[PDB]
Amino acid sequence: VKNSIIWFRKGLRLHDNPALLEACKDAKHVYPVFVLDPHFLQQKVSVNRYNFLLESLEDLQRSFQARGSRLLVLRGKPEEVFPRVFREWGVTQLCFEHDTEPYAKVRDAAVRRLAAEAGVEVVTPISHTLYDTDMLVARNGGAAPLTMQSFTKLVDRVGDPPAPAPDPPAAMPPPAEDMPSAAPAATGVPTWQEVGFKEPPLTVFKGGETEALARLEAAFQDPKWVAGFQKPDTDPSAWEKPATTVLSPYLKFGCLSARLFHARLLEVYRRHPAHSQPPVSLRGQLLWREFFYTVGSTTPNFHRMAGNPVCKQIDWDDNPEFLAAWREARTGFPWIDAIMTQLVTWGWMHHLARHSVACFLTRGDLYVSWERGMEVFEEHLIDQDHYLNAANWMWLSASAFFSQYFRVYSPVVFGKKYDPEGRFIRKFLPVLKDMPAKYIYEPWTAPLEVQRKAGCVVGRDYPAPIVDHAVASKACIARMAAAYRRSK
Ligand SMILES: Cc1cc2nc3c(=O)[nH]c(=O)nc-3n(C[C@H](O)[C@H](O)[C@H](O)COP(=O)(O)OP(=O)(O)OC[C@H]3O[C@@H](n4cnc5c(N)ncnc54)[C@H](O)[C@@H]3O)c2cc1C
Ligand SMILES: [Cl-]
Repeated sequence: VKNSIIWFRKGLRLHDNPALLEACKDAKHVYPVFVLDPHFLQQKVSVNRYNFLLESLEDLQRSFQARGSRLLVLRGKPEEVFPRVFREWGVTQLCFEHDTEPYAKVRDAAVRRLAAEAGVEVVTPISHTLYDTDMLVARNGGAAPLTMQSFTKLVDRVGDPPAPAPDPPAAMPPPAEDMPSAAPAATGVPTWQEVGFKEPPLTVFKGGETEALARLEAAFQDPKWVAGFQKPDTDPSAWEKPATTVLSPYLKFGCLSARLFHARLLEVYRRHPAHSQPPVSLRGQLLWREFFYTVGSTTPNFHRMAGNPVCKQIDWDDNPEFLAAWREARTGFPWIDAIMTQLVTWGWMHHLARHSVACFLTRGDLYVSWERGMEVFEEHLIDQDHYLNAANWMWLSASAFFSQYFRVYSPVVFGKKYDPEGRFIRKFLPVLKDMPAKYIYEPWTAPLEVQRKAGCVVGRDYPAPIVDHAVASKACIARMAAAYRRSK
């Protein structure tokens, strides 16, 4: 008989899941498993993203119960849990979605060896990315493209991505009862207070495949907005109704299928001939994700500066004071401090909002390494993706892909062109709520008489700007110009 396990790591969804489909076929029992490490908070992880995963597990649990099944959240390390349940459950097949992250390769290669000794067939279809990334590299001549222009020419030569896999059956083969390691008391979906966190999450985006599909249909309700989407023209200050899809946390965890997203976009494009093209279109946004996955999975030390052959070696400053002020949203620039407050409360910011704080920390003002800023985003971003966070931090620091280090965003003017009244600043920095709009971006320029009436005296309620932007930017550009010469 066939008893199989569908191991969830990414791909927390039932739609477009070829690993689930293979696990249920001709199977008498199916064991849906997520492997949790209860000592994860003991070694980095804000409660905003960890609860987003827990909410995603509760969504899989309810979807499995409605099909006569149950989600099994096992505790411990994978290599120490699977050899036990392989024999206990009589497993003959193990299926999980292929991942290309560094820890994933060394982890899944060990689980494959443990399954081989147990006589367990391993099936690992590709469904997290649009394409087989190793196939794109093979078709390009054995090397990943380093420009988006060439990458777009490659995927259009390859053709369309595979269509989304059909939905699973209405009822699924259930796990065998009275199995000890599958007891409900030891295989439940925990909450955030149970895993060590002591402060509740404040993010407004709830996890789960159902929330992913609900936000998907929300974006596609205006088909002309989807067809004419241009990423650089979106508004970073819009928070009540974000100017972009806000599907990044659901794509990172696999709550939403990228191949379903791409398939729905083509349906619109076929009925809208003047639709936008890459790299500014919505489809182009998915190809940016596919671009960085293709390069990141083929570049050693892609998350570091040293040993990274694609990254430029720049003499960044070791400045804890500048990092601590930038990390704690006390820079003195309301536009920057507000985006860093949205980071720690929501775990998500608009793409150009991340441009402002990444440029300010790296090549624009403080000249701190992008690795330090990536570590901060890794803690708070609910969409933190190993290959996307690193690639865009290297982009913004002009260390890879992007080299126009003369383009420096102003922490004063960049937000003014979208939000002159500064409602984005007043929302996330309520201390500046009563400041007139003339000084909302430069409160230190307000007269003392006005600062006292707003309840916001600079230096007492809101800090003074840590640096003069005109002085700091002129120094960073010169240091980058020296580095870009030293780099030959
Ligand atoms: C410093 C910095 C760090 C970043 N770290 C991450 C990260 O860890 N995880 C992450 O998902 N994105 C990251 N990005 C990219 C980008 O800011 C977000 O992907 C985007 O803002 C998410 O909003 P959205 O889902 O509405 O995107 P949309 O504009 O609606 O795009 C849809 C999808 O396309 C993908 N996408 C969009 N822009 C990019 C991009 N520039 N690079 C790669 N994929 C993209 C995402 O999967 C996103 O869900 C980072 C950007 C910066 C500047
Ligand atoms: Cl600007």
